[PDB]
Amino acid sequence: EGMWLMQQLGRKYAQMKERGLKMKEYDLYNPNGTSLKDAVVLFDGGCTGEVVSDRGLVLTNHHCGYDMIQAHSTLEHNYLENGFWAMREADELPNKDISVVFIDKIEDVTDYVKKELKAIKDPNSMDYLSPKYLQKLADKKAGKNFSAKNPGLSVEIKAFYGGNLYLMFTKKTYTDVRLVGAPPSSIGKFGADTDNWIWPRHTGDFSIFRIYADKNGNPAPYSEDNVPLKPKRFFNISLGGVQENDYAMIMGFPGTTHRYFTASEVDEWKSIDNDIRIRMRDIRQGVMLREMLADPQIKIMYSAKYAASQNAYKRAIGANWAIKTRGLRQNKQAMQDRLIAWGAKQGTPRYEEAVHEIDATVAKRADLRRRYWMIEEGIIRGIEFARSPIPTEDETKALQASARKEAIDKIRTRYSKFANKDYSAEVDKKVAVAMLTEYLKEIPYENLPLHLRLVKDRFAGDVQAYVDDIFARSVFGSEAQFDAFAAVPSVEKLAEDPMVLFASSVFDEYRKLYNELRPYDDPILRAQRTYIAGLLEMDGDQDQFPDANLTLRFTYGQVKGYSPRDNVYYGHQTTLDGVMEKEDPDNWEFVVDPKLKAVYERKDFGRYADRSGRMPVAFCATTHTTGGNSGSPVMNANGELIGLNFDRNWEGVGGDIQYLADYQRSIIVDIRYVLLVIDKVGGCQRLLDEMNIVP
Amino acid sequence: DEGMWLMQQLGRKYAQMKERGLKMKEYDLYNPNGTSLKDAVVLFDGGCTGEVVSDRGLVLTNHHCGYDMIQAHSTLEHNYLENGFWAMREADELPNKDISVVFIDKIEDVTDYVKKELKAIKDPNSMDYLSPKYLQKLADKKAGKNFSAKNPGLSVEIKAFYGGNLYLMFTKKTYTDVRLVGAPPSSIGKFGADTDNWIWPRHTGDFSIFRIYADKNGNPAPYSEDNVPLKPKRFFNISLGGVQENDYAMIMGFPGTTHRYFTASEVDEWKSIDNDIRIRMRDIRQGVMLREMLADPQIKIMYSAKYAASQNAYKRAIGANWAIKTRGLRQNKQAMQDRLIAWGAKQGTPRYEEAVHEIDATVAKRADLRRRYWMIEEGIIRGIEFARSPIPTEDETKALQDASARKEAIDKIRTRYSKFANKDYSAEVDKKVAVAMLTEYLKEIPYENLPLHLRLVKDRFAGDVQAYVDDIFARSVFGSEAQFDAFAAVPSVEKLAEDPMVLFASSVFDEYRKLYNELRPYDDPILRAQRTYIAGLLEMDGDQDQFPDANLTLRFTYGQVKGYSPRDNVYYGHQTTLDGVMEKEDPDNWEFVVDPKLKAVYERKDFGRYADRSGRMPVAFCATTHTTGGNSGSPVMNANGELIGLNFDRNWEGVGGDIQYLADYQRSIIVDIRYVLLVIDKVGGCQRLLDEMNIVP
Ligand SMILES: [Cl-]
Ligand SMILES: [Cl-]
Ligand SMILES: [Cl-]
Repeated sequence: EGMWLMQQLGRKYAQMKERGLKMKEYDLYNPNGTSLKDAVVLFDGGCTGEVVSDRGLVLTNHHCGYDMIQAHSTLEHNYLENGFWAMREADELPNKDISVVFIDKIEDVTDYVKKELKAIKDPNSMDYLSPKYLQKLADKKAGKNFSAKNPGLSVEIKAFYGGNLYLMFTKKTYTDVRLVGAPPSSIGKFGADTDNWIWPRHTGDFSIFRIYADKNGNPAPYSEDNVPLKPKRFFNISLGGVQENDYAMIMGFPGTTHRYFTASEVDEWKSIDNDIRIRMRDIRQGVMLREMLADPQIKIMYSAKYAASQNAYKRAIGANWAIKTRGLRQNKQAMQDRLIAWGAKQGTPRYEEAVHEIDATVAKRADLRRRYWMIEEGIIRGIEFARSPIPTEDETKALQASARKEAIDKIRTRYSKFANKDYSAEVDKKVAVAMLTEYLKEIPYENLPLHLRLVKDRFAGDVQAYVDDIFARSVFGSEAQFDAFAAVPSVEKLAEDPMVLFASSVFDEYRKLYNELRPYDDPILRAQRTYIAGLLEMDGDQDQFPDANLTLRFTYGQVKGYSPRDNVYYGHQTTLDGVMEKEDPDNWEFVVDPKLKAVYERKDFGRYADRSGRMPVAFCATTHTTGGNSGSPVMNANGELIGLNFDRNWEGVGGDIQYLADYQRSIIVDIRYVLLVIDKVGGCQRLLDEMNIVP
Repeated sequence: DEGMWLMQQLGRKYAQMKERGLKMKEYDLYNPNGTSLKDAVVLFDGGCTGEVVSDRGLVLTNHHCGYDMIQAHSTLEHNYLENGFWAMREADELPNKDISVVFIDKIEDVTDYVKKELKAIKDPNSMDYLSPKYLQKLADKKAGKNFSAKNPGLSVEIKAFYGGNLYLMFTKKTYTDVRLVGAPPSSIGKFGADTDNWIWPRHTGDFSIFRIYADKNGNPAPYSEDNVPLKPKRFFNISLGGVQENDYAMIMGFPGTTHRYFTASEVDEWKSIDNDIRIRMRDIRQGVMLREMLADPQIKIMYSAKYAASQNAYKRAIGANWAIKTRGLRQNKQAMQDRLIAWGAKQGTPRYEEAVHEIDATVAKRADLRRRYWMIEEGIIRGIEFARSPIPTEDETKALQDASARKEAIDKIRTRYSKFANKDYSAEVDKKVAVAMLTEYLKEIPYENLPLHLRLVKDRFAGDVQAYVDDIFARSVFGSEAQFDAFAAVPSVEKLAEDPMVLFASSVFDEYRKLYNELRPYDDPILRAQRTYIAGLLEMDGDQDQFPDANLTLRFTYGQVKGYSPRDNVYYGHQTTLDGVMEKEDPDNWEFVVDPKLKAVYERKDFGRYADRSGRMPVAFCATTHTTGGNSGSPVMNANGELIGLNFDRNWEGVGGDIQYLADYQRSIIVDIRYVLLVIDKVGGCQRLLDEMNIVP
């Protein structure tokens, strides 16, 4: 069920052994020695990766290395669709702005931090959650010259359990991380967006990097003189495969969970956050898809923006499915009723008062939060011309020296970014008319961004006329209209420009609401510190995990499918047969790499096929994962690598609030399929020879 | 492969059926000289199957089989189709006009008799051996003069089987007083509506209840208040034992058509002409229609039925093409015919090879015409509503060119215009369908082969399909009400003769009939060659492990209650539950609304003896029986011959099964008799129906 601190491995090891863990506790995590933990990295700030050779080879997801593959892709060498295989170390490609982070040491500093916080005075100081304050405390504990005396090392303190527990991490950061290997996009992103959040899955979602360092294996920025890192620990690769019910475990960096939501917060998340996102994105996506299906040129222009909107749309459909069908609200009521009853028995009313502060804060902000999500989904991300240019002060002064031309030239640049290759004013007008029609139905006049009152006042409720007028009269309405402005620019034109006044007033309302709502965060944070303290004192720090906060966690469970619905079973394992049956040459998302087809047709699976002679692609597990777990190593009972986490099924997204044992799975690319693609598709034998592959 | 067997073939099959789990004795299932379970099976209303389930003539069939009857008794006041219908007394059971139920009283092999008669050959290429007229003449001859009057309610029919190598005479007993007794609400009877058609898993309670009435003697009689329920020879016992994975199941009913003896060439033709054209042309039409329906709620209401009617055979063609591509249908027919050619050479009889060569050469020869025929039928005849706009008759053109016969000919033409341009017709939607269909049609059909009027697109309108179509509606008498009324006020023959919509409809129907007439001569040589082909197959492999094509005659099929894997890592089980109904519930989608009395039953777990051992409420199951169109309403029997369900659908993955049974994909979709009884009991509250049935533990 949980995402456990490395500190909590002692407490869980017995349970883990019962479930079939075979390795010694300290080979998995040793607080004062080298352990398997030392082979796990935070990859590029948002993913997990793992070291898989004694020359610093790193596996992570294809979607995690996507930006680095694309940044090295040209018309000449298109690595994004052809894939990339460095045939010698010297051909591995440097990456600007990349990091991998090792967790060198972890320390409980809870008492240290609570001692320091007693120098407060102000009882509702938010210093106990402030990264600046906790960094001051980290530096004090580490030393004034720590990073100078310990090259490559830094320290960080983070709050857990709502501020009831503090850990200090000693981190080692490398920034010379080179692209070694990537499958073609047809494999790395086979389902593309259609199979996002979907099990069964057939995606070979991996890419390969290498950590470089100085002659001593100490971090250094890119240099021709850097050499592969010789790490203290790397994963062995298993070719023994998985069977239904096999023990599996993951280490990685889950981003965020909401395991201590009150019932009132579940209702809020459903009825404001989720319902508004779902309603507004469905309107936006409906207009966009009509327009994409009618015009192939609009399809090419709007396809990335359509997919970008669909991704969190799907997550929200999945979350609301959990709220409706798995009793998330009811289970949090039960949790808080049980605490309140226990606090009544003990004669301590602070737990009931804490739950009541949370309910009262949620109820008080309901209207503001609804108006925020309506403007953010409806307009800020719903309407492209919400993000049209707004003149700075350094521009309006300059228009009224003769650096008039500098101001125009800056605004021109911003206009061209807004009205770029992928912008259609006609599509944006149709989307705007549909989104504004919904917004104006849901937000009363007295709550409208100032400019949107003109719909009632000037335009007699005609949303189409209001939108038509914004584009007819705006200097950003068309290239011709801007060039007329740029020739005879006056500050009076800009100050009265309908698109500028639109963009200004919707962004004013958005910030006004943001600023009104941020105060309501703190009483909930403070009440949560007391709430979670009560939950742990009542039920113990043993069957209820601290919310994810982008720190190293382990999770364990089994290779197991699930039943999505009556009379339907999804198994634990997909095969290359599943790729071939999805092949559709005319649908760019489901194209199959010819070498991979050939490999399938000729059953050229070598040592990577299963018992049956069938070629595995992916499996799913009852491990507890969330965003941040993307490139996480999946381990054997023996701690050998059996795959790479890359997704989770939509039925499981509500698992950030309440783990769903019968529906929530981690979606994992089989390491056997990873090696097959390297070997038979990449022809990159040196990478196989460099890894340690166990019979 | 796994078959639709003649009742005659039960003898030679019984042993295999027994080792598959059949317990009941052979002559309790079918006895040619006595009462058997065969006597409880009816052809329901010409197309469906039903079964007698009481000694007071109660009949079960599907909801979709009893739909029109349920609807014809529905008003705003008592909407039976929405709320269901539960006659609390026999007297309250509603008569239906134009209904029948046909019992198969006797079946007889008359092969020798028909072959003896056929020898009075003039022409050796005579198609009389398949002519229903000629076989009716041979049946009347054999049955006797005035058999009609000498045995009221009885009738005789001879049918050809195995391409004219086997003939059966059927004695049929027909009842026409068949009363509506019971129906679930539409929300149960067609729960998935069209979304779940051809879909497993399936959660539809597809049943309705009738009663056969007769005279005092239990002889057939038209409706009269004097008629009394039929006391039948035989009815089904109902089982509450239920089903488990791998249980024996069998079906009897009236499968309509199969093509089990297609050559490889005929499979290629079916795929590349019939199915690819229907798929391509209906995808164009459905695409335009859906965009118009989604943009305008009024068009949605107007075009919903037309959209749905287009989709049914669309989905079938997609399933059928999937089987051809993925299940080796073409390769298996090629192997079957290569087998017979090999055996033929060793017998020193080349006529088998000559017969397959005749079919291949005929299929090859007619390819171009048949492509043109499907293109115009799918593209225009079916594709474009204004293809079926009024055409003035010979006698209406004639009558318009000195009397008050003029106001007669104009009123005939107004009724046909009003029928075409009815409350569901949008000229604007039709113009957009027509532009897309004609563009595809004109791409595929060269100028030389176009209906004469479609030549104007090139010659008059410089290739502008939109202009051509705009012009038809602008200037045509039937382009709008105003334009017709203007014509009706001052009608000329010369107006109609040059009307562009008339010339279009006329022109496309001319070409449709020309292609049909050119294609007909190719049927006969394939039919005679098929007589020889199937003759050879029977002689080579025996009348044992290859069944005759369906031909709407009574057949039995057996297999097991078993799910299947549609694709990698996906398994569908053998049994759906009421839980699956609740999972699909969607109050804002008329297809997936859940009856409140049924939701309460689920919530209270009020299932009585109808729930399975685990206390789950079963809804539907699926079996490896071999069914097709015509098997709707068919009784599904236990190993002991007790009713365990009603067949009601088949999964899309199994539609290629009309050419080649597909053991790992093809399933009969069956409503669980336990769910039928639950719905009668706890939704209809119609206890008298339960007491009238014979229910075994
Ligand atoms: Cl290291
Ligand atoms: Cl011969
Ligand atoms: Cl099969």
